[PDB]
Amino acid sequence: VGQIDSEVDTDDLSNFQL
Amino acid sequence: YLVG
Amino acid sequence: MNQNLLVTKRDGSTERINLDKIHRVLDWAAEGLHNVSISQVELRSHIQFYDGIKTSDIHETIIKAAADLISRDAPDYQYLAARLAIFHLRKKAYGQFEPPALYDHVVKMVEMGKYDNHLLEDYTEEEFKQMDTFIDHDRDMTFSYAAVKQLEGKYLVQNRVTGEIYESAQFLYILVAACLFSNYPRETRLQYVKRFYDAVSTFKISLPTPIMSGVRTPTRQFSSCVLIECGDSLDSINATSSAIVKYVSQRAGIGINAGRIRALGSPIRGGEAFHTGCIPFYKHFQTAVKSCSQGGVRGGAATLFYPMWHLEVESLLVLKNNRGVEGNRVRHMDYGVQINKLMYTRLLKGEDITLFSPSDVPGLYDAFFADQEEFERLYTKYEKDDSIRKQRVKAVELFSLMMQERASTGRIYIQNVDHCNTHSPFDPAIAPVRQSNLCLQIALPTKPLNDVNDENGEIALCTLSAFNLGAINNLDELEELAILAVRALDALLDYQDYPIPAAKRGAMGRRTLGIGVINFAYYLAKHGKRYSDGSANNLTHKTFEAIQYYLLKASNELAKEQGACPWFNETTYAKGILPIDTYKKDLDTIANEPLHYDWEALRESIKTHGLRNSTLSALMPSETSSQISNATNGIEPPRGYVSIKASKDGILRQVVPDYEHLHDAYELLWEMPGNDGYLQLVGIMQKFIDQSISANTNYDPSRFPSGKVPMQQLLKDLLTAYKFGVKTLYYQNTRDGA
Repeated sequence: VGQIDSEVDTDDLSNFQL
Repeated sequence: YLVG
Repeated sequence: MNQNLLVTKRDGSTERINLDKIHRVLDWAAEGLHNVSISQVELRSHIQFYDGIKTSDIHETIIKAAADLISRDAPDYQYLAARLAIFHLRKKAYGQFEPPALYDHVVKMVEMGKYDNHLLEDYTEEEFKQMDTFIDHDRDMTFSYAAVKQLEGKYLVQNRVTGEIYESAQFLYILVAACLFSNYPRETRLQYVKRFYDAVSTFKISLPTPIMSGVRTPTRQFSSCVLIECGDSLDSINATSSAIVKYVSQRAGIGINAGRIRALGSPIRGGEAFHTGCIPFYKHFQTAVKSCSQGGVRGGAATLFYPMWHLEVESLLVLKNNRGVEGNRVRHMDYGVQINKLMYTRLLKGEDITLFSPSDVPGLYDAFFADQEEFERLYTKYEKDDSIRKQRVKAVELFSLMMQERASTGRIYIQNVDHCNTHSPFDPAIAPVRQSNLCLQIALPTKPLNDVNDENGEIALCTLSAFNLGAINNLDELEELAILAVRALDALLDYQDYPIPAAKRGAMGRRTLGIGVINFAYYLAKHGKRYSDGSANNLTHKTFEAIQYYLLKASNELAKEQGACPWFNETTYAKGILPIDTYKKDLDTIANEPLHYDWEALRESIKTHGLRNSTLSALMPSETSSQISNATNGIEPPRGYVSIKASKDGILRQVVPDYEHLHDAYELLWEMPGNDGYLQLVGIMQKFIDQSISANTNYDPSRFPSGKVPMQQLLKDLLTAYKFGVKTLYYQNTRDGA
């Protein structure tokens, strides 16, 4: 089923706070 | 109560 | 010119037609409904009548005719059909429409071996005479067609060869009540029976299928799902497997933790050949799971858990991917990948994730669930030690791999193990939560077995029930309902039988319950809230504080009366710790609703008299239960206003509750612009819930450029979930209209 675009940006993630 |  | 149409009766054969008897019956059924045409129904069914047709077919036909007109714009057809069906089903069980007296009915059923004989031992004829005065057979008229179909399909006592139906919904309710409170003091027994009976016949409380179909009959097997933890040893592997076999032979859903099994390549532990790794054993658990199902594939389900950092993780993550070598695939089992803080941080900082066989890193697996400080210290320690077998993978590659497989199959679940332990009813040092159950809602302590009859093992169980948020008028009706929900379930624990010693141990030791809601969606629509905008955050917080507070109050009331559960001392509850003290801090930023309840009074009452049950809430999904009460399922938004089921009797349609007035108020599943709205509500619910919630993630390819969901969005949602303390993540659905 699920068709994805596997491009990931670490820079974007970086700034996230768990 | 609590068992003892 | 006397052109009749001969109906044939149950071996009483021939007789002329009675089109006026029929009309009266229809007319009756229609009483109080709006927008239903009795002529329309008659027209559709009379055209299929043929000279010697049996009466039973006339009924089926008029029932079908009515059911084939159900629609968004004529929703009362559900009740017209239901009522016709109820009527037929009365005649089919009792020969008349008027149910026999309760006592007579129970006597007849005990002689036929359909009801447990203890019913007549435990209650006197005078006591049955009285219960009969509680019963209201007119409540049979409130069921919707789909509900009657479920009752008839899998709840009412029947002969599954002949097809005969022996009972009516009201006797089911009344007797479930009676059995569950049968050990109560004469002083309060019948008050309790009546209170519960009312609650369940007016759909305030919902009950699991095994319970509703069985309590009152001679069985004592009521399990929905069990949680078994496998140790790293052939003995445990064997026992785990045995336990699964016994449990799937009783239709139980299985949650298996097989995270400790050492990785492929590791040394032979003096005879135990784990050189071959986890897969071979996983396959062995899958065959155990399916040992009592149809072809060797149909029926019997299970979810198997393992840490993200396990050394064979990459080979495990693709076990259900169909394109691959047959020996390196265990396709018919869902998996639950277990993650914590450190793993995600490695993703965020673009760093590496070290894989390790649990066998080689002393104290690491334990720390992983119970102490994050310690997990960090041993994790960095073992990363540096070059004596330790290990492998590096770029965190991004690992997360994407898992999200990819979660995406395609929809059945690769997440479990945030730190959240499961830092915000739990249990002490992580003594009784940690290290796995979930099949549908990722249960979260309870488990100990590995050394033999199928090992008395030091522990298997956790699913003891469930639910509050109908659509059938209560105010949240203070939850105090009464909590009482009855908790007291009936606690009784059930003592009533039912345990196939494996370690499953009795956990039940009697911690008496753990998982009560949740259904009809959430409809509840939000009557209050004019929605899932995706954050408009329901404070309402959700007000409603889940009330559910948790009353459940604890009823369990606390119950411990006073009968004593706290033997192992109450292993809970955080015992140390005066409440769910409101350990919830995930970031929730404070998305809901200001203030606690309306005296939590401090209760904290002391808990510390002093303890809890009867160590856990009380858990939000499960629920298709069947929900359908009987015509309610939206568990907490999930409906896919659309009319849902369709297949049957041998034709197409069963069921319209969402009060579609007439709330169609614009509902927010259908694919109308939500994304998952933030919903994940926020799950986090708010998780504040008060003892165990977990079966939460789903949902993506619609239409909303993305080129129809492909970005891995970015997938990870962002995953992190949104972790940030608001979501314990687990269940299904992922893809599509835009179903």
